[PDB]
Amino acid sequence: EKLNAFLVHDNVAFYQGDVDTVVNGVDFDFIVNAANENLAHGGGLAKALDVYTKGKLQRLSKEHIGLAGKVKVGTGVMVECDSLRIFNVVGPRKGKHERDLLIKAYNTINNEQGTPLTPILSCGIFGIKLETSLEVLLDVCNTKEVKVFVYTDTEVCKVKDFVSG
Repeated sequence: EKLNAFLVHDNVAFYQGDVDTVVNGVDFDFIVNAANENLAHGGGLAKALDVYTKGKLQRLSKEHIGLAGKVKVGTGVMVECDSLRIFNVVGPRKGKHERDLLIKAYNTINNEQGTPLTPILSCGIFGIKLETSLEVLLDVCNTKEVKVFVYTDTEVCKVKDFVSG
């Protein structure tokens, strides 16, 4: 792959980039979308993925939602957008049962066949601390190779500090 990982920790490798950068720079089988229950890709990573796919992600998501209804928290829906397979995983919001649902969401990713390229779930609007989510990620995803990406230099620093500090 063209993009070098900034850190490899046993079976987990960490990358920095926007969607263009990681999709074109990293060798993976599917990319994880940090989706909401409506698969309504209105902001953040989900918007950037839809933009990358020229709206195909949102159209196929709409077709799924129209038939199946809302996606359950902790579960995923795979959508194939030309050569890019996008696994839409719904992480929990901050709240009492957040850990159990993060464990479920990360197991969903870990159990889906192939090498994932995944964000750290439930950051940003969902309100869960990066390091809290990352701990669950590393605890669950402890066998097959899993690739993790972040966007900003501050996120990179927090990852390095958590794992290596």
